[PDB]
Amino acid sequence: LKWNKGYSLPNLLEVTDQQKELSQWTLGDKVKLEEGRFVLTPGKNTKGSLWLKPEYSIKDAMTIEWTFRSFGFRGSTKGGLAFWLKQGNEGDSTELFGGSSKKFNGLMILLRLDDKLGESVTAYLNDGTKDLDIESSPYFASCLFQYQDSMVPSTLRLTYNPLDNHLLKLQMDNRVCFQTRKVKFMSPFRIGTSAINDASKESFEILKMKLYDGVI
Repeated sequence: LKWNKGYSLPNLLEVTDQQKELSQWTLGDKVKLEEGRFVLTPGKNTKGSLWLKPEYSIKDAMTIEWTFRSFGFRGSTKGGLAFWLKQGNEGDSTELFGGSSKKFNGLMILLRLDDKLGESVTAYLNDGTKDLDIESSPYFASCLFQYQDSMVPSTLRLTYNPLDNHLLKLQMDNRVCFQTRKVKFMSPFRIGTSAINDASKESFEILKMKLYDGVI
């Protein structure tokens, strides 16, 4: 019924000791906690990431909820915000939305201005044996979704139940974006988010993150 504190962000507003309360998280590149939320991309042409340090081992089912926003810029850009669920064998690199090597094993859910859909969520699967090329390489699922330049946060909710033959549901603001059974590897995996902006200074921000050891 309750969230796994070990694989969640603490209440960020209530954070008094950054070191202790975030000890399970790796802050990558330019990410900074400012006035109750993480700003992934606080400056012009910056990147930033939040990754859970411990790998997660699903028991029966799992729910991840990220609360995020993009503030300060509406217009054309190559920048975007990614949410990750990826198997091990690291070797760092941030070429893919401040978060990964073009070559990876797992799921990348991207909020960006897609050249053809516009503002959207697009979901990508890679198996570790290829270079994901955002233009060529296909997404397996998507929805149109307005995120640019809003103070009002959005919630991405990923539910996954291996016991229901790997049903994965992605909701945005409690509205279904997609459901699928094509994502199956979830063995332990790493959970995180990353973003990159450009000179227009889009501010990609994380306000909350909870993992639950079940479907809600």
